[PDB]
Amino acid sequence: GNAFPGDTRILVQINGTPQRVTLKELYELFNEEHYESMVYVRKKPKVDIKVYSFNPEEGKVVLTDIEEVIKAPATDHLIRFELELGSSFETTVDHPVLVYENGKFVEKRAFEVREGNIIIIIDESTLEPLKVAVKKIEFIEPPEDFVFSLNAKKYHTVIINENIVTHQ
Ligand SMILES: [Zn+2]
Repeated sequence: GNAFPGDTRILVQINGTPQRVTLKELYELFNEEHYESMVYVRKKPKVDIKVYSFNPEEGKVVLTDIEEVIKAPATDHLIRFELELGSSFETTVDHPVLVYENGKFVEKRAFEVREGNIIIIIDESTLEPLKVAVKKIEFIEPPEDFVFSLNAKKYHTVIINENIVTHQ
C-alpha cells in the first residue's frame, strides 16, 4: 500500500487554527482503532480537524474532511525527493506524486518521477502556487517499522512538509 513516513508533516486545521502535524501525530489524534487485513485504521477524531487540500480543477487550496488515518507495516523502500530551494519529501516507491507539466498536474508513481520535474509549493499567506524543480532523487531502505496514510474526502491531495502539494 501507498504511504508516507510518520515524520512527514501535513497541513491541517485544528479547531479553526492552521498548523502542521506529523502523520504519526495525526494518527494519534484519532481513535477507535481497528486492526484488519494487516493494517490499523482509525476513523473517530479526538479534535475538530480538517485537512488542507489542493483542488486542481480550480487551482485553489480548500479544506476537507479526513475520513480515516492508517498505520501499516513498512514493506517497500521509500523514495526521497530533494527540491530546488532545499525542501524535501519521502513516499513509498509506488505512491502517486503530482508533478506540474504544461499547465496541469500529472499523477506519476514515485519511481517514475525524474530530476527536473516540477513540484508545486504553496505560499501559505497568499495561497499562491510556486514551482520548484526536483534536484535529486534517492532510494531509501525502509527506516521504521510502520508507515502512515490518510484518506481525505473528495480531493485526495495534501500539503506536506515545506508546503508541498502532493497526492494523498
Ligand atoms: Zn471520497
